[PDB]
Amino acid sequence: RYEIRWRVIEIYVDPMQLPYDSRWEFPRDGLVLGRVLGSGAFGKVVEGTAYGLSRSQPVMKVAVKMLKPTARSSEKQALMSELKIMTHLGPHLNIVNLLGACTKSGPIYIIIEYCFYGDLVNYLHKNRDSFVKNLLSDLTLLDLLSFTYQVARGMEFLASKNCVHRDLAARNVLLAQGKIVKICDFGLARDIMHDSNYVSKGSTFLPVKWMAPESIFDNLYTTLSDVWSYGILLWEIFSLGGTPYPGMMVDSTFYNKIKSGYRMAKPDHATSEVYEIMVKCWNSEPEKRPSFYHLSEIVENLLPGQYKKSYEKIHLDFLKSD
Repeated sequence: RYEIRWRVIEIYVDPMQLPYDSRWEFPRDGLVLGRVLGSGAFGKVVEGTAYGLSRSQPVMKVAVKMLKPTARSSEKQALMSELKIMTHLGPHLNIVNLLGACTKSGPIYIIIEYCFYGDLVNYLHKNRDSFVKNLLSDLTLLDLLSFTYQVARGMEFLASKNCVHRDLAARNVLLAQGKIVKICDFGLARDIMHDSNYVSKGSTFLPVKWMAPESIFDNLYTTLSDVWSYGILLWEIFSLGGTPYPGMMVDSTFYNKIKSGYRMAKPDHATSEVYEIMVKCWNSEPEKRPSFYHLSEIVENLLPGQYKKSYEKIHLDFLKSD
């Protein structure tokens, strides 16, 4: 069934034992549902308009997560668990934030931030052929570095909450208005049983091409394994939406080849400094990989100083907005 891939370290936190703060409860007729943004095997994410959800934005475009009407009660529980995890984590500029929920009398709706530009993969495919003050407003290398920095800041936030993503990839990174990057788990809009990014391993389907060796062979997921996935994500960005390990099929050969030390070559549009970051993220020893805090420091030094000021002004607006 559908279940968010995110996990919080307590031994993992059991989301069914977490409380649901009813302050998030939003009346159902305050929500008007629109077209689908992504439809998967267990549910979908649709556009919506929320009335009175924000005092500063009395009429606000949102996104809404929901299951199929045939959802079993155990699938309903999984959606509540994701809802509880999001309230437990709290908000940050660079994650798809929870805004409210409809959990009384009927299907569970999770109301989340609407991201105008969609996922990063489709955004890169849209602007591949076209490849300072307008970086964070409505491609160039600076755009790619802006994406690189904001993902690091978003993952630094998740890491600071002892949260492991476990499916970090460009398909799970959305772009909102102002070119603000927002990490999420968009698995509800996918069918991992019929998606070439997910490979049958054991009794499930896993994003093997994005997974660190310790996650593949030892089922160990840590923030440092997210850093490996972050390096693969950077390959996606600077290849302008390319598929990792192009031409190679995931089989027993692939696992041992990566374990033996094979790594992707530099993407054509990556700088030498950007590729060195990816190489660091792909260290076989997880403790040699840089933390997301250090990654944010490294990438920030690759961007113009005025970008950092523009970022924090947007960040400030986010924190002051209610």
